[PDB]
Amino acid sequence: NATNVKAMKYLIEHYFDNFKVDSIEIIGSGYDSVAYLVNNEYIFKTKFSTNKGYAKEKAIYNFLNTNLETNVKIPNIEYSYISDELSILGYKEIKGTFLTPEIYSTMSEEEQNLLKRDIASFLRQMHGLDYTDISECTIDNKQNVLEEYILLRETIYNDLTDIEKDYIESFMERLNATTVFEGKKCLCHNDFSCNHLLLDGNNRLTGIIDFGDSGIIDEYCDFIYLLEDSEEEIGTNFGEDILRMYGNIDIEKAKEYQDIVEEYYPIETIVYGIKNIKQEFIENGRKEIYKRTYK
Ligand SMILES: NC[C@@H]1O[C@H](O[C@H]2[C@@H](O)[C@H](O[C@@H]3[C@@H](O)[C@H](N)C[C@H](N)[C@H]3O[C@H]3O[C@H](CN)[C@@H](O)[C@H](O)[C@H]3N)O[C@@H]2CO)[C@H](N)[C@@H](O)[C@@H]1O
Ligand SMILES: Nc1nc2c(ncn2[C@@H]2O[C@H](COP(=O)(O)OP(=O)(O)NP(=O)(O)O)[C@@H](O)[C@H]2O)c(=O)[nH]1
Ligand SMILES: [Mg+2]
Ligand SMILES: [Mg+2]
Repeated sequence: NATNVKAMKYLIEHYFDNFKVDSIEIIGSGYDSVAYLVNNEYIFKTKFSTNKGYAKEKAIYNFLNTNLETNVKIPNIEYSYISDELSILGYKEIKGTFLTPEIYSTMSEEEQNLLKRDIASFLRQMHGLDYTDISECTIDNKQNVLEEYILLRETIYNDLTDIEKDYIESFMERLNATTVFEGKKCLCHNDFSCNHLLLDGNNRLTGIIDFGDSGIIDEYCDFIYLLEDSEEEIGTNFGEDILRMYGNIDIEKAKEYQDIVEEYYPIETIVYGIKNIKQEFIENGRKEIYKRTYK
């Protein structure tokens, strides 16, 4: 804790000429990024060159702060340093409380409705943007999967068990037959889970964070976690109601999209291990396949 902080404090003061760090703590971290709360006021997201990166995420905040009309707050980048080896983004902390299942379950039916409407409204407004000015930020999930499958075949596929091969081939057979990638494309948050949603003191949606995976992609993408059944998310009904409020979207296909992405998760986990040379992820993903096969 103590050492990571000193180094990042040094980097921040070094790259941002007249920035003075009076206080700094770790507020979150991914597997290859670390985020810091600085002076109790600024968030600094940092990364040391991975498979990235923060350049796109920055272009997206910039695009959205220009074009979104909404009361919902999102990061607004005041500081950035972007290089092959290091990336830093700084912005003012959005104040509020993160949505969780526990909190949601204490809200009145009406409070829940208003939150749902708030979310549907935000997504409607974002998905409706003319994305010409950010048109290079496209993402083809189907193609990505096909490329990832090829990487598997080039690396470890022949060393997998039959059970693991059957799981993978069965998924690919499903990927080939589905129609859920042939629909509307638009700008999506693309990691729209409740740990990125902030509430104000009335339990209304006040902010949204981490547009780091955002891009022009299937409209169905932004409902993947809203429809998820798990300890981390609220539940399938929450996503269903939001889809109804959002309107003009095939709910059964959104679910199919979500179900396919869930099926893919162990393979994605394996592929991450291969790409980043981390055996731990290769083994986790393979083990998850056995757990899914025996449910
Ligand atoms: N940090 C990875 C970033 O997000 C995605 O990957 C993540 C995504 O697939 C999946 O993680 C997603 C998050 O993401 C999302 N924001 C919350 C959601 N509950 C979680 O869900 C996943 O993990 C849950 C528990 N743990 C499981 O219960 C759930 O079944 C599973 N789909 O697993 C990956 C790591 O958890 C992108 N594919 C990747 O390109 C990008 O770099
Ligand atoms: N309250 C608050 N927390 C924030 C804000 N910005 C980031 N965070 C916190 O910092 C954590 C990490 O920020 P996030 O953008 O999700 O980055 P990440 O997923 O960890 N990194 P990456 O997007 O590169 O995979 C979030 O879970 C949340 O705790 C903000 O504006 N307000
Ligand atoms: Mg995040
Ligand atoms: Mg992120």
